[PDB]
Amino acid sequence: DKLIGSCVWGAVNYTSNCRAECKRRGYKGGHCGSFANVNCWCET
Repeated sequence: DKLIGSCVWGAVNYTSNCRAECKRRGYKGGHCGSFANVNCWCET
């Protein structure tokens, strides 16, 4: 899994869509999780 940012509103790396953004950047996909869906990890 590749961390590219955070799927939480407020962080200086908020992903518009965790799965979509990661897919665009040549990734299998992406899932939002960690502590209360804060970190966005791209499927890899």
